[PDB]
Amino acid sequence: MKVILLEPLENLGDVGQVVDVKPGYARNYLLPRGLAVLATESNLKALEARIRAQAKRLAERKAEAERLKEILENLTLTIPVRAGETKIYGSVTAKDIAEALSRQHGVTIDPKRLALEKPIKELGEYVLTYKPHPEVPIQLKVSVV
Amino acid sequence: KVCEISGKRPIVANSIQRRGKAKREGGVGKKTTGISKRRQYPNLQKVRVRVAGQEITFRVAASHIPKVYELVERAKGLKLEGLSPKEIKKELL
Amino acid sequence: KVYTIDEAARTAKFDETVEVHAKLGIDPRRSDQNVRGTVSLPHGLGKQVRVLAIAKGEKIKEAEEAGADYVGGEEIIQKILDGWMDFVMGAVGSKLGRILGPRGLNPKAGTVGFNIGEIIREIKAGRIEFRNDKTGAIHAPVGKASFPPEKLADNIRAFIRALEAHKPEGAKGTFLRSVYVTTTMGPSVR
RNA sequence: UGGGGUAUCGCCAAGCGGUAAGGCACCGGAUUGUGAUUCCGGCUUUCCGAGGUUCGAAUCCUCGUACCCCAGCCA
RNA sequence: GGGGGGAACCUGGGGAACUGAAACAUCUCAGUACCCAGAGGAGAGGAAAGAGAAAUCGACUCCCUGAGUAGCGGCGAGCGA
RNA sequence: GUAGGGAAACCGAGUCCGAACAGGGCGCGUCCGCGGCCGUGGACCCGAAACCGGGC
RNA sequence: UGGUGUUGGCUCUUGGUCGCGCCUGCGUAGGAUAGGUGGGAGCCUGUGAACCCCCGCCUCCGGGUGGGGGGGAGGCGCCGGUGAAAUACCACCCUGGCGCGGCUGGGGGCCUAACCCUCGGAUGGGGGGACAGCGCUUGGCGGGCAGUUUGACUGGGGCGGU
RNA sequence: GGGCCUGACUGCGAGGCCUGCAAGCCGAGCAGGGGCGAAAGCCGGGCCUAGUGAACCGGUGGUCCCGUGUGGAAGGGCCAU
Ligand SMILES: [Mg+2]
Ligand SMILES: [Mg+2]
Ligand SMILES: [Mg+2]
Ligand SMILES: [Mg+2]
Ligand SMILES: [Mg+2]
Ligand SMILES: [Mg+2]
Ligand SMILES: [Mg+2]
Ligand SMILES: [Mg+2]
Ligand SMILES: [Mg+2]
Ligand SMILES: [Mg+2]
Ligand SMILES: [Mg+2]
Ligand SMILES: [Mg+2]
Ligand SMILES: [Mg+2]
Ligand SMILES: [Mg+2]
Ligand SMILES: [Mg+2]
Ligand SMILES: [Mg+2]
Ligand SMILES: [Mg+2]
Ligand SMILES: [Mg+2]
Ligand SMILES: [Mg+2]
Ligand SMILES: [Mg+2]
Ligand SMILES: [Mg+2]
Ligand SMILES: [Mg+2]
Ligand SMILES: [Mg+2]
Ligand SMILES: [Mg+2]
Ligand SMILES: [Mg+2]
Ligand SMILES: [Mg+2]
Ligand SMILES: [Mg+2]
Ligand SMILES: [Mg+2]
Ligand SMILES: [Mg+2]
Ligand SMILES: [Mg+2]
Ligand SMILES: [Mg+2]
Ligand SMILES: [Mg+2]
Ligand SMILES: [Mg+2]
Ligand SMILES: [Mg+2]
Ligand SMILES: [Mg+2]
Ligand SMILES: [Mg+2]
Ligand SMILES: [Mg+2]
Ligand SMILES: [Mg+2]
Ligand SMILES: [Mg+2]
Ligand SMILES: [Mg+2]
Repeated sequence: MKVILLEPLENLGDVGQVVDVKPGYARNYLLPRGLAVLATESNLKALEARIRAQAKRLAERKAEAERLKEILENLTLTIPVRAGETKIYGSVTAKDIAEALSRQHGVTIDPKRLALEKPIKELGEYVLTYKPHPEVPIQLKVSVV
Repeated sequence: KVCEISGKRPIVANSIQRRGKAKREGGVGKKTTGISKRRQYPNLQKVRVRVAGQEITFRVAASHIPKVYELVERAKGLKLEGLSPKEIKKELL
Repeated sequence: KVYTIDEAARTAKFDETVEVHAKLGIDPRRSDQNVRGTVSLPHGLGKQVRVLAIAKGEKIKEAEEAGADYVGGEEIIQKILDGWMDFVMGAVGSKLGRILGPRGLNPKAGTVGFNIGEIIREIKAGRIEFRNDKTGAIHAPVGKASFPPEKLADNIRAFIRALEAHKPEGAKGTFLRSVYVTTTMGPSVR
């Protein structure tokens, strides 16, 4: 008997997948124990829902990333730092960079998964990254004056 | 007794007592030693089923058993309640 | 596959190793089977045919060039048969069961020849190109096949050994065959 | 009515494609008060019998015969 | 809205035996008597997943004929489109 | 009812069995009324011992 | 009482079938353990071989196969000979065999969640547990009940005889 | 007692014995294909009267036959047993 699973199962399964088992198992173990559900016509075209109501939701995050990687994986910025030769006195914690972008160019930053590690503090140019899936390794110049 | 879904119930029937060799084989014909009435039952069974918040069971034949677990479905979009298992089952078509 | 893909004949000493091996209804009840004498083979593939014209020592003059090469007589009977190191065939017609030289003393001696007034004719053939292979209690079939050099013109046993389907006295299914020896063995219907 | 099983030395009976194995039966011989049980040796061979298979077949296929079982009907 | 009742008629759910066969078990009597239920002035059934051989017909119901035909049958008694 | 033989297909005063063109086997009303007898039905009239159903 | 339904998980466990893969077959002569039959005069080694050692299984105690290491360019058939059958190696297929495999089966353990028993009233906890129970189906034991049969003649009826 | 044979026939049957019915029985001859005899002829089992069983139900051979729309089947019928 065809039935749609939920919380996966050793022996057979994985949310969504559809394997079939003897009426018994079904009706007396899976269906009452909320394990899996009937594979009706009903909840059939319905699994289509979450199969695409997530497949096309995930494609959004993937599509707001790669769509800010061809418009922001190529920008390098220029930082208004102050010091003199070697070290500064103001590293540049993420946010800083962001206030030098969210407002210096116009880009809301998520000041953490940006690839910046221990605060900078020294003149020169750098590269970082971002995002969880296809990222966006964006450089950045630390200046003077 | 009589299934509650399909409505099956005991039918009556005779049991034939033949003897002899069918003429489809050896031949000579085939005789009948004894008849007599008796009844065939519907293989009904019990089917307890959660639903709403109660239990409610069923006098259904293994034949229309699926149909039971099939109602519990089409009623998920219903307002079945009140301490009425007796009424739950009722409106459960 | 497709038909008789001779191509499978694709590797050593001149390709004349391909066979026709099959299998069928084991010697049922009383009767059985036995291929025919000198199955022509619509190719011929000039093989070393030894039509030993057991004639009266005269059909060695036109039996040497009409469908063979060398020939003997009633001398391989009791002069070259006395010793087992000097001795096919075609028995004397009429009333002469030549069962005094070839019978038992385990080879060829089943079908004879035709041309009492000369060991040939005015269109000499049907005596030099093939042979047979009777019924081996267990594994029957096993027939002679052709050689590499021809396309839709090499499969000469697909028509020959094939239609030889003229022994079916009363048995079962005669399938399970293929072709080739000193090589491999493919799979093609019939 | 189908389909099995056999019948081989004298009694019952082992039983592979290359060969006839045993006990018992009787006979000779040793021992025996006497007497079973002993202990050796044999004793007996168209293996039902007619075809074909095979280089040959008791031992394997067809066929015919006798009897043994199973199962099965009986106007 | 029901429950209860109504001469006979109706339909559905169950359902004998004497008897017949010149005894008796298939068979017959009989789906009758009779138990129960439902309906109504009637009930039933009714618009083809049909009939059956006609290049056909064209709900159902009921009467006459079809015909004691076809067939059924310890092919008996006898049952019957 | 004017057609009958034949298991039948089938032919026809014929026909069936038959190798036969021997034989032989089978080959010409209805509708009412009245009466006798017969069939199915309780079938001249009373009479069992009993069997079955549902009730008391 | 078999089968099937209500009946579900898990592991072990053997069959029977077909696939395929590797072995398998020791009369007397023959280099010996030769399965039939067909092709066949040339193949196998760097697509790393003869003696050797380790190691598994078969045994007709001689003989057989696969895996690995050493090693390094040889082997084996036509031949011949013998025998009814000859030969490498390439097939197709018999007798029995195992090995993974499809499809089916037979049993054995253990589980809970059907079902059943039950527990100061329980959406539960305990116990049995895939068995029992009940439906359909199969064959049987069955005067406990049920329908009926148990002939005629006949110096009365039975008994005897016909 | 011996030699050749198989009439221990197929088609049929005028005419009668018997006789409640059904059965039982005898039969000359004609046609077909035969046997023995030279021929006339004879032969459709047995010197002779006992050696047996209606129908129903089936089975095996045959065969012209029927064949559920038509073709073919299944299943029937007829002859034989
Ligand atoms: Mg009957
Ligand atoms: Mg079902
Ligand atoms: Mg003394
Ligand atoms: Mg017996
Ligand atoms: Mg009312
Ligand atoms: Mg009322
Ligand atoms: Mg009724
Ligand atoms: Mg009665
Ligand atoms: Mg009576
Ligand atoms: Mg009636
Ligand atoms: Mg009736
Ligand atoms: Mg009216
Ligand atoms: Mg009305
Ligand atoms: Mg209506
Ligand atoms: Mg019809
Ligand atoms: Mg019209
Ligand atoms: Mg209409
Ligand atoms: Mg009768
Ligand atoms: Mg009736
Ligand atoms: Mg030796
Ligand atoms: Mg020798
Ligand atoms: Mg347990
Ligand atoms: Mg439990
Ligand atoms: Mg409980
Ligand atoms: Mg059970
Ligand atoms: Mg009694
Ligand atoms: Mg009665
Ligand atoms: Mg009575
Ligand atoms: Mg009397
Ligand atoms: Mg008496
Ligand atoms: Mg005489
Ligand atoms: Mg008379
Ligand atoms: Mg006469
Ligand atoms: Mg004469
Ligand atoms: Mg004469
Ligand atoms: Mg006489
Ligand atoms: Mg009849
Ligand atoms: Mg018949
Ligand atoms: Mg029809
Ligand atoms: Mg038809």
